[PDB]
Amino acid sequence: RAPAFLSAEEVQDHLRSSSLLIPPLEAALANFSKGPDGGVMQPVRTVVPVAKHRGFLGVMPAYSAAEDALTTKLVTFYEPSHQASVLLFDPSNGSLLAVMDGNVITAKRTAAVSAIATKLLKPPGSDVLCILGAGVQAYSHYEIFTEQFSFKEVRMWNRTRENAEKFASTVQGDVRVCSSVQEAVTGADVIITVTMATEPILFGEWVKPGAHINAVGASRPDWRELDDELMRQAVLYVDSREAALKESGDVLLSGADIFAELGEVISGAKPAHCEKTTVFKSLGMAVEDLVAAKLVYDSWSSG
Amino acid sequence: RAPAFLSAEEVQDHLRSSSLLIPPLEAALANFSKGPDGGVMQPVRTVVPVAKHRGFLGVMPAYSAAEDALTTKLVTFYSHQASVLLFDPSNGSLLAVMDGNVITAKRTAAVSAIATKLLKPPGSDVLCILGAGVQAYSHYEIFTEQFSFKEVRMWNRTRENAEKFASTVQGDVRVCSSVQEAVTGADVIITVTMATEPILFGEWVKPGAHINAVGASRPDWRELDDELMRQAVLYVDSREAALKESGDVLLSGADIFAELGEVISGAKPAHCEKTTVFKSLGMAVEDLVAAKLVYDSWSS
Ligand SMILES: [K+]
Ligand SMILES: [K+]
Repeated sequence: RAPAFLSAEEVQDHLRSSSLLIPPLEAALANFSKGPDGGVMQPVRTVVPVAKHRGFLGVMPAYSAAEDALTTKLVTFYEPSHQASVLLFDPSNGSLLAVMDGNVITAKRTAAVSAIATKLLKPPGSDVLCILGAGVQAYSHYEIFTEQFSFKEVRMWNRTRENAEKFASTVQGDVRVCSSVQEAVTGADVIITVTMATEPILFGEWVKPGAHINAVGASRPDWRELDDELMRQAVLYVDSREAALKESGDVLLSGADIFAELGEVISGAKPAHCEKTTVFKSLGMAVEDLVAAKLVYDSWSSG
Repeated sequence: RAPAFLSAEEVQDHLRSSSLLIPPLEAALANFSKGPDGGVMQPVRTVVPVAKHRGFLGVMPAYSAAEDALTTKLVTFYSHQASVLLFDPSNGSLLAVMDGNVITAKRTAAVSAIATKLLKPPGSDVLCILGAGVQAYSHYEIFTEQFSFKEVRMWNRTRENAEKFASTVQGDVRVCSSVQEAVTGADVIITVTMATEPILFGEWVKPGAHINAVGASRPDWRELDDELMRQAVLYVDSREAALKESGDVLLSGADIFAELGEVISGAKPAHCEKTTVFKSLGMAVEDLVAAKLVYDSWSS
């Protein structure tokens, strides 16, 4: 029997509520971090180079025993530039139940993991939010952050100012567009770096002590968003230690020590040092995509 | 933006002729065995167990440069259910989601035929099929098309299914009561059984015979005995895959002489006078070739 096909529009209609998405993501992160005691099977991503066209195909299968869900995300990146599809299988008989868009899931799931980390890691008296970058991830983060948290001031810097200005006028609340990374981050309590810089743009010397940084961009071993002082002096949280030590250049080039996985903090195995300067380095994980995709399918197929 | 969805019957409708499928498989096999200069990107398959339901998900992506095609095969083993995704290689765009079962059956049968044209002994008159499932039909269809046998024989663990086969099929098929009766005097043997312990013993095999060993796809299962695996000249589609997945190879300790692609390219000889086994595991680039044929035919 043919699978259902769920377009980007159909996916977004079944993922309007972050409050429905955050809890299973917290469960998934915690379970992943339990490893062999947690029921998640998430093998290393396989990437197949298509050199003749300057492209990559990535494949990210995952199974969650706890939710009883089997998925595979297939993503292509080409120098939209990122295109993703999520496959959802019936875990009891292997049948292919759905092929759905993966871009929306990725935007929403990444923003949601960042919010979870920020809930746990932001300092006392978190009044200022700063966003570095102005693309898809800046929008999805802005959406969930301004609804989950109460910020007095939201600031933005982008490599090209015109795009930050467009962002600012499009979006509902007030956002202060800044001339530099420096101006944007000075006095900021929470920082979101959703950028395509390959060399450090955020320097530890500008960071307010106790600030929390969700570092989302620079998902290659040679690419960095953050300097050595910031990566070495902050308490460093990640989603996956294995993935970070293979894929994150901020981690690898700085030589920084990983304190914990976010899932270890959710489960109580590791403390949330929200008083100290913190970096959450997000790479993304197949089980996060699994969680959102399951949530989309169960919603679509019933209500 | 939405991909095309091709059902099993649509795939079958666009894969009617094996003489269009065989030449690009030959090129793919040779290009895979040439290494990096052959342009084939084929990572080791990723397996995800779902122990709660005693099942597994398998994922096999591939890119071919010669063909300029990009696919991923997703198969659940629990009874194999396969899906093939085909992408626009210049784009990343998902062009099609198609059934993988028909492709699997057609591709495997075509690769056995290629092996058989290269490795069957001189004066090959007798064909023998062990097993009577999906793979037996697809093998029979292409083999009677590609070769002219004086006699075709079959055995299956349940005789009822062997006679049902012999009735459905166009041409005379000798149903045989034992494996031994079926293979003695056989020039070409196809093993596509559900056996997990050796059912074919070297003792019964005519010197020079060619065996296509398609069954026993797990490292703890076998169809053939030690004598056959060690005395035969052993060919495979992929050496890496056989040393990981093939119980007949591992439990015997047999040495692999050549990849089938090396024979096609001229890098290794076809020792067709000697008793030969071709151990077929299946490769992502083999499915990619079939999927590309299908999609281009459908698209036209
Ligand atoms: K903090
Ligand atoms: K032979």
